[PDB]
Parts: sequence; structure tokens; C-alpha cells
Amino acid sequence: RTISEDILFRLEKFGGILINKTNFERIELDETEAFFLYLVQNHGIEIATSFFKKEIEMGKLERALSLNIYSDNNPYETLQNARKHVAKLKKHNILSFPLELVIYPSMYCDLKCGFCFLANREAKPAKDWERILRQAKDNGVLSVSILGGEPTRYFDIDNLLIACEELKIKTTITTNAQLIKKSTVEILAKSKYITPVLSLQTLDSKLNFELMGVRPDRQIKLAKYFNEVGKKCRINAVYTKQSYEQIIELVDFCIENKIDRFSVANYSEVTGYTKIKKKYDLADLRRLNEYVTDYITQREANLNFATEGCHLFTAYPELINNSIEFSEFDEMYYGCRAKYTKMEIMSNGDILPCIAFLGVNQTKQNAFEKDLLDVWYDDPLYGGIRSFRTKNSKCLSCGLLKICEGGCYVNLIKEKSPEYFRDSVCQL
Ligand code: SF4
Ligand code: SF4
Ligand code: SF4
Repeated sequence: RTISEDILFRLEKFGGILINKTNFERIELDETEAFFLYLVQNHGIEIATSFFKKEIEMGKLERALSLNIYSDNNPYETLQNARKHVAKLKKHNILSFPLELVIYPSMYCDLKCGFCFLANREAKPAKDWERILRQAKDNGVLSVSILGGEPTRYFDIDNLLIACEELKIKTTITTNAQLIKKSTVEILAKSKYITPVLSLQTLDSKLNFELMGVRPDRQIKLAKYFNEVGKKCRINAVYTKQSYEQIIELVDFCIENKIDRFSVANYSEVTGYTKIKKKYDLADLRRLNEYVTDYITQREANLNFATEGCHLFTAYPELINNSIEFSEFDEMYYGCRAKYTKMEIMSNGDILPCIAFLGVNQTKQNAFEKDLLDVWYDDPLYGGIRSFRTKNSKCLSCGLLKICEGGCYVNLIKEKSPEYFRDSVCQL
């Protein structure tokens, strides 16, 4: 009788964290509760009760016990390892492990969209990626995102997908649904942990062809299929040139076919990689989200909708009252994810804090040769972005400084004086 498989538990520099692998609700644990539950996980609730006996009498474990995180299924040196680990995290002052691992088994894509900066990139077997997958699993990764490139075009994709299902890792795969094999679709429809995400900009045939170079027919078909087989599905769109009418048009489609979740990502140009010109900014993206959410609730639709992108909080001057006190975890969870909450691995094995680091000319460590935990500790790229601090007047007066530090790190280092330059994305 230990901790539920549906729950993620990790030791952190401030004790520990609990996260639902479904509801995604979270609770910050202290050192006592963290060590208690760490034993509850490795030696059952009984042996855990033996230790901390005085604590239970002092109500120090009252809250921990009241949690519904338990299921059915040398403790001294196990407790020592816990203490050594927590101390090391305090030393490096980093989070335990990324919560999101993004993998790019292949960079090749059958399409070449204009809002894409990974188009035309032109691979290792799933056996290797399986090894990398185990490290993430055993180190406490919350979810794995499979991208590219068209991952359904990755030859060993079926094996990779199976490995994810077997390792019991919450996983998503993003596809254009153009040339996906029948074997691949079957694995997804019967999968319990893997969730497909469909790249679809609009139902309008003409516009989508301009944006993706294809009609939306095959994405629409695959979306309708999963609703039949009862498999959860998601739609992903980049806010480029769509009008509000074409957006709501796609909202209804998700409502009709019971799409699990619909996301609209902000669009960021990349000089020399993206052909399409940016029409809307983060302010416009906010108005859109406020528009869609009303339409969905005004129709009483159970559609999980959201907007996505970095520095989206810059479009809400209402907040940032300079009174925002962030918890030790929130201070590293919100904002730039490249710092503490995510990792990205390229097709050649190169490890990156973010995909944006691709265009950065600095040596990277290889995942097919070094351990993900070792890199997570001593990597120059992570240390660079983790330790960076802005000296901008407006930023230093800003409430969100800790999670932003004057905008996206990758953009700032390109400037003459990164420490003083504020990203144009923010106009506050
Ligand atoms: S389908 Fe996805 S990866 Fe392929 S070109 Fe378009 S955006 Fe880029
Ligand atoms: S480095 Fe830039 S693009 Fe990457 S997550 Fe952080 S803020 Fe966003
Ligand atoms: S760039 Fe500076 S002012 Fe703008 S949101 Fe980030 S820290 Fe606050």
C-alpha cells in the first residue's frame, strides 16, 4: 500500500511536490511531509508511520495523511539518500527535474508551413529514445511531448509510442495527420497514456492551404475518427491571419466532435526562417481568448480552451501590482520554462533548455552519451539562463521580475547590452 500511480511525487529543495497526472492540481510539501511520503512510497505506509512518530503526535503530519494520494500495490539509508538529495538541490538551488521533456526523434517534415521555423531540416532508433525515456521516468518527469518534424514520419515511431505506453508515461504527439500509417493510428486509439494533437489552422480550405500548404481534410477526418473510437484528441493552431469568425468556426468543430482541448498559440517570427508576417500581438491574443471563452460558456460547452505562448502575462497590466509574493515553487514554475521546468532533446541527441537555443552557437551535451540528470545539473546553457539577471529600470520596478527578468533570455543575449535591454514584446 503506497502512493497512487496517478500521482507524481518528488523531493525538492523546499521539501517536496505532489502533482496529479490528470487533474494537474498540485500541493507544496515541507521537509517533514516530504520525507514522510518518500518513505510511504518506498516502504509502505506502515514503516513510514514508525518514523515521524513524534511528528504525528504534534500534528506535523495531519495534513499529509488527510491527502487522497495513497493506493494499494534499508529504510534508514533510504532516509539518508533523501537528505543528501534535498541538500544538493538547495546547493544548486534548482528544481529536481524538468516536468516536461520535449523530444524530436526526427526533424524531417512532409510539409513546409510559413509560420514554422523548423521547416526543411532534413535519425536514431526507438531503442535509444527508450533509454532516454527511462531516465526521465525514473527522475520524475511529468509528461513527454513528441514533436519534430512530423513524428508520424519518424520510421520507428510505432516502437517509440509503444515504449511510452509501456513505461506508463503521460505523453502527447503532435501531427499534421497527412501521411500517418494505419498501424500508428491503432496504437493511439488503444493507447491509455498517449494523446494525439492535430496541427490545424482553420477549416477554410483556401486559408489553411496558404498557411500549411494543404487542405484541412485529413486533420478533420482523423479528428472525427477518434471521437468514434472514444479516443481523446486535441487541436493546435497558431494565431497568424485567422479572423474571429474562422476561430469560432473551429471552436464549434471541437464542440461537435468533443475535442478534449483546443489551444491557440501566439505567433513569433524568426528572422530568416519564417516567411509569414505577424499581424497580432499578445494584446490581441488576450482579446481573442476572452472572446472564445465567452462563446464557449455562453453555449454551455465543455470545451477546455486556452491560449499559449511566452510572456503572455505582459498583456495584463491589471496584474503586477508589485505586491505579488511568489512561493518558492511558483517562483520557478511560472514564467520562462527553459529555466527549471522543461528540457528539449534534438534528433542528434543535443540537449537544449528551449528550442530557441537551436540558433545559439554554443556547444551542447548529447543525451545519447551523457545522463539527463548530470546535464540538468552542470550544463552551461542552463546556468546561463538560470543565473541571468536584468538591470532594467522598469523591470526592476516590475512585480513579475523574478519570472521574466526583462523578457526572453535568447532574444536579450543577441543585443549589445543584454542586462539593460528590455524585450519589445513588453511595452509596459
Ligand atoms: S506541419 Fe508542423 S512541423 Fe511541419 S511544417 Fe507545419 S508547423 Fe512545421
Ligand atoms: S527561452 Fe524564450 S522562448 Fe524559450 S521558454 Fe523561455 S522565454 Fe519562452
Ligand atoms: S519585461 Fe520587464 S516590465 Fe515587462 S513584464 Fe518582464 S520584467 Fe515586467
